[PDB]
Amino acid sequence: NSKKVYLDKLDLKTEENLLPDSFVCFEHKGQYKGTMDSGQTKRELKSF
Amino acid sequence: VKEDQTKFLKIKTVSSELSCREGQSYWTGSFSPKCLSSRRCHLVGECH
Ligand SMILES: *[C@@H]1O[C@H](CO)[C@@H](O)[C@H](O)[C@H]1NC(C)=O
Repeated sequence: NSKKVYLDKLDLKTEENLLPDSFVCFEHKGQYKGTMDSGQTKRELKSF
Repeated sequence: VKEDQTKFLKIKTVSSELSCREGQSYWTGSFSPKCLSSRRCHLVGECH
């Protein structure tokens, strides 16, 4: 609920948490009992 | 020739002063610092 705010200084800090956006979930291609469960000619990952 | 010419050149001694012969020099002023801070958790960026 504001406009652009220019600053003279950039003092910023980050705090961690356990919300879903903090986790990177992946899967393998050709992985047994998973999505894309078929023979692959290359070892690549897939998003989850 | 008498009653003619008679030109006068005068050397007035205004003042005698003991002037200074400067050697090295530098400049200075008033300074104030400004700091930008950024806090990151371990293994983030270069937080090793
Ligand atoms: C995760 O952290 C930084 C990114 O902020 C990255 O440079 C680093 O290599 C990563 N650490 C791993 C992959 O272990």
